[PDB]
Amino acid sequence: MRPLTDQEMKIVLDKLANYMTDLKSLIAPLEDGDRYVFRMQKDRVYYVKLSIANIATCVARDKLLSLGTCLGKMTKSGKFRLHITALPILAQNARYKIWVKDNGAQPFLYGSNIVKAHVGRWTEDCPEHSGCVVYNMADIPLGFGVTARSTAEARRLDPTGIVCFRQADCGEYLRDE
Amino acid sequence: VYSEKELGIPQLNTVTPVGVTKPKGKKKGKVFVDDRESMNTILAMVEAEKQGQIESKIMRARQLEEIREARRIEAEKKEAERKALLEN
Amino acid sequence: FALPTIVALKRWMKEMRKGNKNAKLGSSLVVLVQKLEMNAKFIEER
Amino acid sequence: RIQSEILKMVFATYFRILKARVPHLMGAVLEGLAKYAHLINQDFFGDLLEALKDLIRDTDRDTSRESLLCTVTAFALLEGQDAHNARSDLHLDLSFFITNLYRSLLSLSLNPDLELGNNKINLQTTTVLLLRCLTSVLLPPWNIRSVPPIRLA
RNA sequence: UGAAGACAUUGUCAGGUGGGGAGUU
Repeated sequence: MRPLTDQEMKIVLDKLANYMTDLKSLIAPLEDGDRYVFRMQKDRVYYVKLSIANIATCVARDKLLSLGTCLGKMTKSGKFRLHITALPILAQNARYKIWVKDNGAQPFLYGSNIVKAHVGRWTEDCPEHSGCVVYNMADIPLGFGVTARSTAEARRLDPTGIVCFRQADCGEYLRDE
Repeated sequence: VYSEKELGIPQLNTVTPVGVTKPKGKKKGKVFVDDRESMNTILAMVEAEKQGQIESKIMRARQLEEIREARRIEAEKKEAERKALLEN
Repeated sequence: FALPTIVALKRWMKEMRKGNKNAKLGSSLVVLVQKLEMNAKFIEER
Repeated sequence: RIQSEILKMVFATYFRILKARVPHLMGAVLEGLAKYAHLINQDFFGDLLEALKDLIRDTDRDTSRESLLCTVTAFALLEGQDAHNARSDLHLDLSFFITNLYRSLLSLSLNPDLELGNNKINLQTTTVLLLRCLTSVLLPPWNIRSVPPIRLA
């Protein structure tokens, strides 16, 4: 386990800036004085407390499996991909928000992209390819993805048209059981 | 269309300097950005790049002064760390 | 109820650490905010 | 053309008062500033929202009234219809004024000069300035149903 | 000489980890 370098943290924070607003809130000292840091273990980024990460040093490298909340993995080509295990962090400070109905939440959890007839609420003034976080009508976070068109463009859409490409949904927890 | 990383292209000295070039196929020594001040200065450029064009001249200046102040505070911490390393 | 008052004197300990030279008066308020924090803490479990 | 020349002389007097920090005059300046900012150029709207930020930081260095005056003026700028439709284009974020209003509520309860005996900014007492600030934050005329509940709580 | 105070800090052993630093193949 090692912390990120200059190149790795630029890539990680670039992916987080696509989906969130208050990125300085994440790197901010709390009441006790400790901070939240980033750790890398086996090509995987963990968003964990510094006090937790300091007392996890005594675990051997091969013998350590997880730490706090896993954001995602860095691939072989160097890109950083976000996972659904980062969704509570994304939902806390989501920039653009889309709400789906009960007839659209179940297709999303199976792995489908959001269709126009599934949407129950939009966020005004959303650009074309922006990072949105998907909720249901009960304000339960379901996943995140990228919008297909702008909000003004998607209001005129035929209701079988795609309004948000799916990237992660919380049915991935059923995959690893 | 192919990537410059795969081709063995030498680095060229421009107005942007080349700096000290690490040899190919050897240890590119990792420098860590665990420090919060070093985390803030990287965060300032990420937020500035995503925001883009601002019509206001004053708000465009404040977007740059935030990056400048982040660089100054990080440099003061690194100089104090260098002084502590020189003492040790 | 108490919370606006302790945070008021916490600023006051900051200015005297930076006014008068009343170390005896300064020490008496230190015990006073140590009291108010403790009874605030000790009531949160009930 | 005449409106351009009058707006230059009117706004120059406004900004020279804000620089000189005349207390009784700058209450009236913010009323004129909130009334007439939508006539002036689009680029200067974000400058006014940033000059108000610099004033609030200067009082943070009586002083409760100046900060609440500039806070209600910023909310009165985005109150207007044309400025509200330009939140996305003109990057006008009121997050500074919301957060500075939140951090000053404990200190405002302690200070005892909160009640001293048809405009919007130039009100006399600090309490009704606080009331009009919270009315803007918690009960906005636009998007009153799309308010973050965590900010409400 | 004023202030804090038997709590920190510090020191010695025995350990854990060490993708960072220095040496050998």
